[PDB]
Amino acid sequence: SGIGIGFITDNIILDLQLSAMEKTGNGEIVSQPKVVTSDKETAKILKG
Amino acid sequence: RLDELRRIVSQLDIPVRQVMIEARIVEANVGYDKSLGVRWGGAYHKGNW
Repeated sequence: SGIGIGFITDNIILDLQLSAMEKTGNGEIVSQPKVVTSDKETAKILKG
Repeated sequence: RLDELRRIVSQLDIPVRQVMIEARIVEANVGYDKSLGVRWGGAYHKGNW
């Protein structure tokens, strides 16, 4: 990904590189399940 | 007693009640995925990202 190459070869081969990586990842997941339940009773939505 | 029981019997002689239940499942999935690989390679001057 990130390589900065300085090369001499003709006079001498002298290689000087600054190799840097910056990675950015953002993941956002927003899920909303709605369940209709009796009162004081259990009801269950399961999505899997 | 016979008559009273008969009246209640009349109430009891009722057809079992059927109901047609129609519950429908609707699923919609929309998906977009994009990936970009940006690539600069030259070996003459040894520059390649």
